[PDB]
Amino acid sequence: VNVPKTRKTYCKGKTCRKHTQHKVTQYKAGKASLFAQGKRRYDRKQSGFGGQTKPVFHKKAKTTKKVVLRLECVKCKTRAQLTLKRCKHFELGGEKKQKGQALQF
Amino acid sequence: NTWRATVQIRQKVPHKRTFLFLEQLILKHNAHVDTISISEAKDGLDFFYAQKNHAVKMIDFLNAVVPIKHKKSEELITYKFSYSVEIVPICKDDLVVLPKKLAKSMGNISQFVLCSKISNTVQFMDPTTLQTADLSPSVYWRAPFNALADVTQLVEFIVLDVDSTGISRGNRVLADITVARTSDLGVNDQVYYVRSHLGGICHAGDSVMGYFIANSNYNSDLFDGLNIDYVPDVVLVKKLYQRKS
Amino acid sequence: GKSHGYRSRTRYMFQRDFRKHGAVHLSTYLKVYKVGDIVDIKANGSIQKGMPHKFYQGKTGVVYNVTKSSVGVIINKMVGNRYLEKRLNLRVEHIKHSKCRQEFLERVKANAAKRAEAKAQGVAVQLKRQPAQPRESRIVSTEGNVPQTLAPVPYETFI
Amino acid sequence: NHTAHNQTRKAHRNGIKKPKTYKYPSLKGVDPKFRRNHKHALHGTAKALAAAKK
RNA sequence: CACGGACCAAGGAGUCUAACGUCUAUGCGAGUGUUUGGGUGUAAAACCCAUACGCGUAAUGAAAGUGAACGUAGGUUGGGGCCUCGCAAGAGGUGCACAAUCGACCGAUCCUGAUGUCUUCGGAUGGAUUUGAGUAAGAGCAUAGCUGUUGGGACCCGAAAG
RNA sequence: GUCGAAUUUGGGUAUAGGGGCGAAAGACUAAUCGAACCAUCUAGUAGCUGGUUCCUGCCGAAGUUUCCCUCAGGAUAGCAGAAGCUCGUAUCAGUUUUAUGAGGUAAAGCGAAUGAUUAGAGGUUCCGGGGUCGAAAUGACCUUGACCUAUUCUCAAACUUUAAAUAUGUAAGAAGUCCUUGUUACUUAAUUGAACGUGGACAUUUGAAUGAAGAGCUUUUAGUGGGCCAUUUUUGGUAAGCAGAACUGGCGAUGCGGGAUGAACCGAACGUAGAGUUAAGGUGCCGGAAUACACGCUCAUCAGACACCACAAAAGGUGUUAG
RNA sequence: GUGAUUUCUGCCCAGUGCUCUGAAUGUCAAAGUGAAGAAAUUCAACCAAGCGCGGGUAAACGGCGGGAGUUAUGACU
RNA sequence: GAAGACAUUGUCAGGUGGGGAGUUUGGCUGGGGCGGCACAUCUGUUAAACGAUAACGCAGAUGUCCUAAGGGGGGCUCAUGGAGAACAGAAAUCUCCAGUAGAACAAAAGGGUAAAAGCCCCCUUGAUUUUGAUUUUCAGUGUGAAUACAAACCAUGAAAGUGUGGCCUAUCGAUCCUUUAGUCCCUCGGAAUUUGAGGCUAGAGGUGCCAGAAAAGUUACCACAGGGAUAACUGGCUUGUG
RNA sequence: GGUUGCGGCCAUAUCUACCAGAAAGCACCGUUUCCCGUCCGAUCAACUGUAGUUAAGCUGGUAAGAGCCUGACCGAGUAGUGUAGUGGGUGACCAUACGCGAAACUCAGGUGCUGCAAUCU
Repeated sequence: VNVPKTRKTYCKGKTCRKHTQHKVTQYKAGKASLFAQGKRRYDRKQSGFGGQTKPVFHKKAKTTKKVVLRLECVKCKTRAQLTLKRCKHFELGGEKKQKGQALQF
Repeated sequence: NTWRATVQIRQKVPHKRTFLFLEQLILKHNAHVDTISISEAKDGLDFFYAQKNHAVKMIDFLNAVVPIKHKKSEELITYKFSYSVEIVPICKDDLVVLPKKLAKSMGNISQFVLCSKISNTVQFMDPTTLQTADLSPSVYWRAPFNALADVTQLVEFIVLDVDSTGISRGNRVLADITVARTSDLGVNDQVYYVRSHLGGICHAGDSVMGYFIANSNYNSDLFDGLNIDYVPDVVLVKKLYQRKS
Repeated sequence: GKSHGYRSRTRYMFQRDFRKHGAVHLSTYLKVYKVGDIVDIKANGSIQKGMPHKFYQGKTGVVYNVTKSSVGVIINKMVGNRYLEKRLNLRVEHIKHSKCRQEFLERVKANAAKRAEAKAQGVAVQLKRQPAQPRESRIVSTEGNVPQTLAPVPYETFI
Repeated sequence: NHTAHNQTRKAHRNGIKKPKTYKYPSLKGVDPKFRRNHKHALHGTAKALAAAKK
């Protein structure tokens, strides 16, 4: 698959509010996140006793992966996002969604 | 209420192949010497028999010839015996990924492993490295999982350059091939110099069919367990070998 | 399980009448709707955007808001044990104006004029309409013709 | 199992009432420009009447 | 031909509290509650009392904070009742609560930015089919009672188990 | 059955519960052993069986929606009381009518449109899932469809000019109409339109019928959440008191008169007494009531005699009667 | 594990089990060493037994077909 | 005497580990299981003219595919039949005539479409952003989808207008926790700065038993508190001539 | 009344064959520098009313043609169907009473009306 990365569409530049520079990315690998509250508490709960205690989706009914499609602006970066098609499988790259994907005829 | 023996075989594949293969096998074997009737369903076909000896002989022969798990049950109407049979949901050319436990159990083979022989012991070939692995139907039944790939994401390719390496078993294995998408042949600048097992069966400028890994709609879970750094991007399956004369 | 589609069980109704296929005539667009107008609902298969639910054939509503090439209709719905107010957005081509209000206004004007005329002439008049009563005594004279005789017909030779 | 039996009886046990059709429906569900015009018009009418009467 | 019932006498099963929801009664009232405590005593009673503290007299966000009037605290429609007219019929004047609706104001979110500035801080004004359990001459507190809910063994009797 | 041995037994001693013990049976371990007894937690737990103690008056259910690892169980909605609250004839109606809608269901559509079926006959890359495979691609595969090759007919729930009654919606007004002109940031080329306005004209015949035992509004909580039968129309099953669907009625909760008696059938729904008249049903006796009146039919050597219902085919009879 | 007492007691290391006087650079925890960060830390390498490969094992679990091949062929590949 | 800075000894860590400790084995269902998904869905019929309306009934399909098969505008008219035209073949190549749709409109089916919603063209990203209401399966909750308005921006077209994803009916997801993006948004509370963490509308990572536990057998050694057993009446079937 | 332009109603307005339409009006007509498109001025683009035009379209009549549309004391109270019975028949069903009410075929008539502006010895 492919998605456009840099485009001239609606954004929030605080100066234009027009079809101009746009950016977007893909999901990035989960950090070690030692200070993160989630695994911070999960580690102690697991290490207490009883081995595995927190429920785990052992079966393969769920196999989905993550993508991070965002309304990124190179001017500044903070809490934001962009909505696209449901992300069963998505990535980054493409440069206005080319990937040689044009339907030549 | 006069069946007295029911044999049922099921599989969850949208495109059944082993079903028709076993049907051709039994037709050529003329094993339906006592098959009283055959019922057709969209998800598979079932057999009816009146002789318990004939039914058990048929199920034993089917078990010997194709990996299947069998189970029996009784129905009181008076008494009838029913059989449920499950076959491996892996086809001949479906890419399959395995968890770390099975990987280290089967010779520490790479997760990116194909299949090339559907028989009593399910065979597995790694396109990345020439190596043969085998797995038990009972092992698969104890560890049920969905197949990694299917036949719904096949891509045609053209091979330009073939370079040998010197390691093979029976088919001039481990040959580098310069494979390009057939779709973009008019205007393209990207190609793949990938080493595959179709060395002695592929030439220059031939049409092949294979899988695709780079930006394919791939959404597995245990696939995340394998590092992306060791994930090949292009793997071939077969070729068209269109006849001319 | 019984599927409940948005347009299920409507194959016969979601069709244009015979010998009138193709695009719709332009009269349905020129008419004007305002607040208080009484309208009815009837869909058409040429226009697939903004058409109401299958529940709303032959249903009467009131116009309460108008937008560009779209109107709003308020209807009453019977659910459970109470009457609920429903608001629907209907395109122009699926709305039929009701002549009930038109003829009501016509007769209202007529009776207003007749009341004014009665007041002008100076004597009272009756307003309320009345369903027709049975016949009145009359005399049936037969001079150019005479009564004849009728009798039941036998079934013999015909059975 | 599944049946709509006695539904009419249940509905008509206590009677069914109209939605009361309150006059002056709320400006909810109409054009916001229309709402703004309505508010400005009523404000102007109030000003005019207040100036007129004393 | 489902269950229990030979007879008679005696015993016997919606109970009390912690927390409260609705309704009712009572006292006080923008305040309300004496009893943890002290003094007093006919002595487990009743009598008298301070500072605090609970509840409410303001909502809001994630908080740092802000904080509820352009007008006789608004307009539109009815409204019991009251007043004027007239013996009667009726009309007019005012119209609480109440019911719908349009506002106005305060908070959160998104826009726009003037004298100044310690040069990038300060955020007046004016907007936004948005959002709130809000204000718009406050009503709650305290006790008791019926009913009801949650944990208590919880209407009574009852195991195969640990 | 052996009885001089792997015999029996005394007394003492050892092994005490997830343990012991076992020439092995899941046997024994104080009458309890496929985990002993004892006491504590303990009033263990129950979506489960079993009970749940005074009277009368008033009102009066539901076995149906959504969801839940849910089908013997719970919350939401529905009914019912209570507490009431605001007004008290203003506002409405399980109804008809006037006018105005939509529907495609009965029936005969086939010379106004489409058309099978079960019965199996070939065709030269005018062609197809593939087989096991395959040092190749001038490489073998078995079978339906590839191909109707030259052809007949009917209707049907998946189709046809229209098209019924039952059933369903809206309107039948003063919260109106009309006249002049007031408002805006909406719109319009235009005080032109849209909405809401002040003043003025139209009150009992104010805009069909009839009815209204007062109308509207709020909080609330028990029970409820396994139905059956009857009438019509049916679905699958060969047919059925089988499995399952729509309206209304009834039993569930409901007695009373009648069908001798049947939860469901016909009348009729009930405070306590008197008098009268009747419903259905009956009038030889049991049994209250005309061995009434009148018309004609019937001889059975298993007659016959009240609907749902406790019986019935075709056909034969110089039996009889009327055509 | 069979169960005295005679003759024989065939074959097979695919797999699950068991074992090894073989090489290692695959899997690799703790601690330790290196780099960067001011640090909390991330990564790199080496990293034991076992797992893996190969060898042995069947009175250990277990198994002992069909076809071409010539109509039956203990000729027969 | 033998042995030695080796063992053993205490802690941590990896492996083996039914020898043992606790649990589990969905739901619908003409017994259960098997088979199936009637468990989320969609078209018709079942199904009796508002609507709603059962069955483990049938015909059946879904967990996709598309930067174009979307948006705008322009031009053209399809299947088939007939007539033909060196090589031309029953059909390849070109023209004319008839031709209301017998083709095509991604997928199953059914609606709708003829100077278009089809075939071919040129240009674009409206499959935009910020927050509501309404409608459908409904409790008037959400999930799923659609509606046309308002506030800015853009595309196409000369313009009126059209464009808020696929002509329409199905194509899919809460809490907790994780990963990177707007005003460089807020706090880390003795007072400061930087890493780091936790703070927010909407958006991925999923739960297919689809309003979402984390899950393999046997009991005839069984227990347990309960419900059902069972052939004597079909709507009168039942016996002699396919 | 004839047209022409622009429409509303959508076959009473469609197909096959003839017939007629005096300077008022419809279309051909010839041409390519300019704007424009394809293989070409075939359509489209533009250029002017002369030398010729009514053989077209269009406008109207007729066809003892097809079709369509309005009514029927046509087909019928027919088929159907709501309300009721302790109505009949062993049934499949049939009559009865209070209602409502069809349709294919046949016959009768016709082959458009209307809106604004401008032009016509």
